[PDB]
Amino acid sequence: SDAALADATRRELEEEMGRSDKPEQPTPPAGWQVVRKPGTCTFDLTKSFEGEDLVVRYSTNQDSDKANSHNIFVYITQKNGQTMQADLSIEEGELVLNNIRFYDEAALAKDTGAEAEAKRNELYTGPLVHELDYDLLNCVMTYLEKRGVDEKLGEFVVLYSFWAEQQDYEAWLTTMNKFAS
Amino acid sequence: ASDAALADATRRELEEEMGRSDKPEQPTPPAGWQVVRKPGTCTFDLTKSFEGEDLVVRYSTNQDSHNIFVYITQKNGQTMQADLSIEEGELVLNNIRFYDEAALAKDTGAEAEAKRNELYTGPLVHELDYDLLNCVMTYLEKRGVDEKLGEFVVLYSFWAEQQDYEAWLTTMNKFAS
Amino acid sequence: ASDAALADATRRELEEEMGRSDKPEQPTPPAGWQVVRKPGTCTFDLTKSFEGEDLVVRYSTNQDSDKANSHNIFVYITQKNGQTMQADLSIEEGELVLNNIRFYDEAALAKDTGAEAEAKRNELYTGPLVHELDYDLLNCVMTYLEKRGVDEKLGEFVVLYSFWAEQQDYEAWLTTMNKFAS
Repeated sequence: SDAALADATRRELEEEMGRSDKPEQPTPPAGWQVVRKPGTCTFDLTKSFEGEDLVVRYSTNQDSDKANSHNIFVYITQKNGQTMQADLSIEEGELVLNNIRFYDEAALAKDTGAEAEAKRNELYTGPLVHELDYDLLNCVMTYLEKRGVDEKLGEFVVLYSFWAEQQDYEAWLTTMNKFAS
Repeated sequence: ASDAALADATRRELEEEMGRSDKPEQPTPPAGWQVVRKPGTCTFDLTKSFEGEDLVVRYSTNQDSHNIFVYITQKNGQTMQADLSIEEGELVLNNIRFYDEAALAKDTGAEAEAKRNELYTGPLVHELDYDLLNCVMTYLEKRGVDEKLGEFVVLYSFWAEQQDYEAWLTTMNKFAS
Repeated sequence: ASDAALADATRRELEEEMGRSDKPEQPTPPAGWQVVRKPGTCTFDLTKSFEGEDLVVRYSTNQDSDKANSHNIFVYITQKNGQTMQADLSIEEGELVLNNIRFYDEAALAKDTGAEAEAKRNELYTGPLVHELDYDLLNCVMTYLEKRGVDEKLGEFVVLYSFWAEQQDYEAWLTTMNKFAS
């Protein structure tokens, strides 16, 4: 259809494929296994810890609002199903805790369904974390840090995202070029 | 197994909450209104009948990083939904809409919400003819949806939020030991 | 009775509205497009074919409490094999502004309504940030959309149709509240 759009996308593809400074895929930290949820931009870091199942979830999708936004959702599940969820953002290489809540069953915490989110929306989301004592919140940070949820992992998530966004952008340019053919 | 420093900090925090003498007390609702939570949630419904109509003032007791939804159902099924904000003890009408049946209106759940987002949400209440706006507010105040109710909802949600926070520390404590 | 004064109030407003001679006229859609309402809703699809492609421009005549100035549209371009581009644009000052471009392997994945359909899309790659794209590429996308009838004339239609449809729903709303008060 549009020769001009095919040319613009072709050149961009050529610019990207020829770069000598594309983001390098980072190496995950010790103990964690990266598992992309099939077909999506969602990834689950996982590992066991003293009988607990740990999951660190994050999307490589970019938010058109806060471009520097790098949110993560960490789930810590006990043998009886009791799960803690901690929401953190990665801001200037540091982890910032934004929410802490609990669920009776692991499945309801990690389910990606719309009806599951609606279930979770009804429950108690926890207190306003930015209004908690330094001692309590700092202990929660250390508790997470000892389990591997630390600044090195935040760095990995950010570097992995830059890398994945680059590959997806290349795929996006290819598809756009196909549409302009 | 777990982490003792967090067990102690949550324990210390629990001691401080249970030792307070300035904690919010559970207020009582205005006459007729039956307070009933949805099992295992922070959603609360104040229900009662009024001249054949089934009323429901719904609010959540969770905080965001005070709003109510008033459902008025006719015997036919016709349901009005009034979204109100509790500013300084007083009420501010923000939205008015309608549904053929009470199910679609009150139904929580993702799919029910999606259907609602597709339907006409109503005119902008602020642009409405002021004589009609008066009459709707009178219409609501007659059914007990007034500044006395907006007062309860506020005080009640403070109370429920203290309870959930205490259970949250108990849960987190149990979690770290 | 208070619910009797509401009846009189809605009845007076309906009479008022029904007797106006300055109400919004329903606009005429640009060439090729067909207007089709999603039954019972404020969602509308403008459909048309162009060089084997199935085009859909989707919008709602509902207005946001705060955003009573912007009009969002979702443009779908579906190929023969089902692969579908979605372009999100806003209409501001009679000007089309491009806010997002993304692709899907299948048409239903892109265009299905519902909570679950949205949630599935929420997990997929939504495309790059449009602000960070080069002028050349983004300008060529705008032209590409323009060739297909997605231009300022289409935007003006949507704006005009929203004003008209909003008046119609308000009138139905007055009747329904009046019924409620009767």
